[PDB]
Amino acid sequence: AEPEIIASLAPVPAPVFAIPPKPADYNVRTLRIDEATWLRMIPKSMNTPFQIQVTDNTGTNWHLNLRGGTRVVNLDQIAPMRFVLDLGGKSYKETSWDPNGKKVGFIVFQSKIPFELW
Amino acid sequence: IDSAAITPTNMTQPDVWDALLTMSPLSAGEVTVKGAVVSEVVPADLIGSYTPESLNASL
Amino acid sequence: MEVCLPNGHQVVDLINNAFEGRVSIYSAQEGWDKTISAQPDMMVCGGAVVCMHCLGVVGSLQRKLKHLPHHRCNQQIRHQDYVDVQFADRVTAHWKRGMLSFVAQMHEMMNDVSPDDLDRVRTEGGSLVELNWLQVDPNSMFRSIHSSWTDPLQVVDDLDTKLDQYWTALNLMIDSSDLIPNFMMRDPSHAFNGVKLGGDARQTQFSRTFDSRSSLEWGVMVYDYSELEHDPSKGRAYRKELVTPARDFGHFGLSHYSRATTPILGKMPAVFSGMLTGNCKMYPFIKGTAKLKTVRKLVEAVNHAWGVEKIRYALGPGGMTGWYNRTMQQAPIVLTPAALTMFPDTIKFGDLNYPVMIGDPMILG
Amino acid sequence: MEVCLPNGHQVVDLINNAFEGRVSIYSAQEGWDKTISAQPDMMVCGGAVVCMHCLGVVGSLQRKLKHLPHHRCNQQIRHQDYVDVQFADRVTAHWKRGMLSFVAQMHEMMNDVSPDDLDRVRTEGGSLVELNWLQVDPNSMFRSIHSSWTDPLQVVDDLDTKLDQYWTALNLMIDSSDLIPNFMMRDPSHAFNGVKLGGDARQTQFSRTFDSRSSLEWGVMVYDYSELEHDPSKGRAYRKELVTPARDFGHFGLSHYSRATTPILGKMPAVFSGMLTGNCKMYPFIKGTAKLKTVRKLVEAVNHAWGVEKIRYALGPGGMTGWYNRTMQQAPIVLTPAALTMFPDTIKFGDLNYPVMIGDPMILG
Repeated sequence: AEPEIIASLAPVPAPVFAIPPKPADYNVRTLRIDEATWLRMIPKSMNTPFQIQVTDNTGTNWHLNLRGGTRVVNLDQIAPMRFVLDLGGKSYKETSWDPNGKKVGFIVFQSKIPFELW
Repeated sequence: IDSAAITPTNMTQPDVWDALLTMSPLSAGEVTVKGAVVSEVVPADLIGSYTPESLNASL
Repeated sequence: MEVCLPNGHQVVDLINNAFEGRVSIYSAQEGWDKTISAQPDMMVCGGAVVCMHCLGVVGSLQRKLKHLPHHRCNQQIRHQDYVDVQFADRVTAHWKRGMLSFVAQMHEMMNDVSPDDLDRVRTEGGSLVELNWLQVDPNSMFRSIHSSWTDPLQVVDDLDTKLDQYWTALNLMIDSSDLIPNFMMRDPSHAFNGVKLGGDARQTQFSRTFDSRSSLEWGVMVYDYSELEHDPSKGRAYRKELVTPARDFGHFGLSHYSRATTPILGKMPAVFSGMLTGNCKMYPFIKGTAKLKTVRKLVEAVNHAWGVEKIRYALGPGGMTGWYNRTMQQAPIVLTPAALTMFPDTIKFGDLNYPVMIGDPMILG
Repeated sequence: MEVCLPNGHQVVDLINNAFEGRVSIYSAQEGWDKTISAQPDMMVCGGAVVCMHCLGVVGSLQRKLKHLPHHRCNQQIRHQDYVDVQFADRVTAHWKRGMLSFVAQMHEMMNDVSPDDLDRVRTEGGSLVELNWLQVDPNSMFRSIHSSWTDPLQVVDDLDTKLDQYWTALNLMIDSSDLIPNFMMRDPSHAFNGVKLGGDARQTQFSRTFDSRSSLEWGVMVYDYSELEHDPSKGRAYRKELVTPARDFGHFGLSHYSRATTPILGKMPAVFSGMLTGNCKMYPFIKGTAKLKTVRKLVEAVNHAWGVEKIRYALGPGGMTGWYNRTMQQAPIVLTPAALTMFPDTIKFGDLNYPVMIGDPMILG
């Protein structure tokens, strides 16, 4: 257990202090921005959705829509990591949208403008 | 995402984030505090400095 | 006993509770009571008790406290650093009391109005009731020069319930009688800009916030519908089809929209939440960034007093300044009551058609 | 570096993408582009890059690839093993482009219909638009006798969105004007079996798939309603109450169902998704078992050129042959788009009423 390490009063290197970690679970939609410092939101009342086109590694093009209330994860200062997403049990059903047969994916943006001003 | 353009009236959900996310570190030499990486950590100052909400929302 | 700094969401909760004026203050002279002004010692923020002399967490709400606990205090925090929050809280409390007085006076006059008068006013348009503008708030901040913010608060019970009941009764009576009041606005922002001022009111200044570097003494502001009742082409049918609030806001009996009032007191519009939400609550029309600005001095005081590692481990990434900037960026989402942004969008009668002047409140059919 | 075999769901995804006509194929001379046919080197199956020389998983979609990575490839798989999938993909692409050409010609011409003629058509029935079937994609392999599936693909950008816009506009004006088309079917399976054949069409041979042996050079089929117009008892009101598609499929705007077309091109019926799903997507009417038939030779090659324990650990219980049998059992849902099973249950007009003949498409009324 290493009592002197766990009770030091001076800075300790991260490789020395660290131990094998464990996975964690979250639900991004139900989190709160004030507590979660790694989440960014497009502020509401923006109320004018805009379309956009993005190409994948192979070269195929895809269409996405960005509106007010969209959340992203700040990928800076969070260390190498792996994300797995599961949508089992949700509905995502609307009058003019049937989820069966549709496609979902991860999109990564690199930009110089803060995400809130988009 | 769709190969064709999506009419903004048909789709109203901002995203598909209403799901379950599993997050796993890919290294054992980095440590984060309140969601940001630090090179060194002082153990004595981590005592009594975490609310339940912060601990739940931590990395 | 060592102590630790509070957290960001706790500070945000403190700011919110200050701006709806329910922050609990502990002073050695007065205990937990807040009727008599005194130098604060601890406050409750985010469900944690914090000592003002060090801004350190000393306890919580789970266990009762009868005195200031024995602890190590740096005593590096001064009253000038956090006087702003106390000022905002006290001003909000006084404003709430004044609004309650005005509303209850209006409702009691409503009850005193005679049924034959109701019948006559419903038959042909006329001024059902009017109140002279001098009586409201005789000795408060907003209508006197002698009073000050240090003055004792006026003691009332179940203030929120009284506000809800009186406001609901008044609105139901107005909707039943198809009346027209001169003190309700469709959009509070039109009070700050978008309305023509009359009766000298052109000289007013709207600080749009409760602050020390401004004057809170001013007269009551009401709409001018004299020409509205003057025009012979206008008929009671037109008044009921367009000028009646229920036509634009909707039936208060079944509506989730929030109502607003003219800057009666302190040059500050009041917003009442819709009844369908569960209850009617009154909120001042204040901007989130203006709310956030009150802790600028406290940020510097904390940076001077506490240590870098403690600040980083408590507040979060970037320290106190980083938290300040991030909360500035996210101010509209978090530092905003829900009722403040849930106003009706479609407007028919229009909130900008007649001037606003200092005069006697009056309602008509 | 050694490699491992892909998985069953990945192979199913590959089959689905191949039969929908979107498979990323990398060739040495051309790259990731597919305009010019060549020998495939690697293809994307369910998010995994697979080397065609030895069917090994060499990469993924998460990192960019510019060349075939250095790896130990057994070089035991020949072009004959997987030529079938490439043939199906290219044939699907050509068919989609030809169908878009046909539909856009229909849209532009029946838009060029004049308003007075349209009104006269509403008043009494008539042939609004007529296109010679010789004008429908002359240079396609389905029409031209000197065009092969190896010919370059026509460059059509934003293909699916253009197709959706044209199809939606066409159907909207059709059901707004209550017109009668000749190239739509209530049930596409009747074309394969259940519709009376015209004199010239009595020699038709339906392969019901896209295969090497089948001959895809054939004429353009349309329904025959000349006797419908010549029918004395037939009136415009009767056409509206029965012959109108909206009477059975439902109104295009509020219809969650799927539309079907006659074998216009390549003797293969097409199916269009409705508005309520979200958009119009076009699929062929190929059965899932026919799609699954294409990988039998690939299964044989893998069994011949891979270790039994590797196959068991990668594909699953029973080996790759067991996977083939299980997928054959499970085909009706795993290898079938949901659109293909959303056809109208009951049709009062019927789809076998009148014969089908190879001739000029028209929109009549």
